[PDB]
Amino acid sequence: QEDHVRSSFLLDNQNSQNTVTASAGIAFLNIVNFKVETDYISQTSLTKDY
Amino acid sequence: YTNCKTTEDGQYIIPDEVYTIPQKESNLEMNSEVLESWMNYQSTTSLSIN
Repeated sequence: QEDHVRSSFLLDNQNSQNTVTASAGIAFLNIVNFKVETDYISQTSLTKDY
Repeated sequence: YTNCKTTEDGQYIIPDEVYTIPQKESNLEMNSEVLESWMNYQSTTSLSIN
């Protein structure tokens, strides 16, 4: 009796996250006041199994 | 089948004009091939403007 078992498993994972925050605030002597902010978050995940 | 000749192990009747050699040989061959593939892609984009 003979038995031969060959098993090959492969996994790849790539996760890329980018976060950009830009804020600007100007405050004069209680006459002009402007505050703005922008947030951009992008997360991408890719998995490959064999 | 005048003499009702029987095989030595007693499992079949052979006629007088024949003789059996018990070459009881079994050959089994089982082959199994399994290919599996898994792919998952996840993207999440979040944008905030205040």
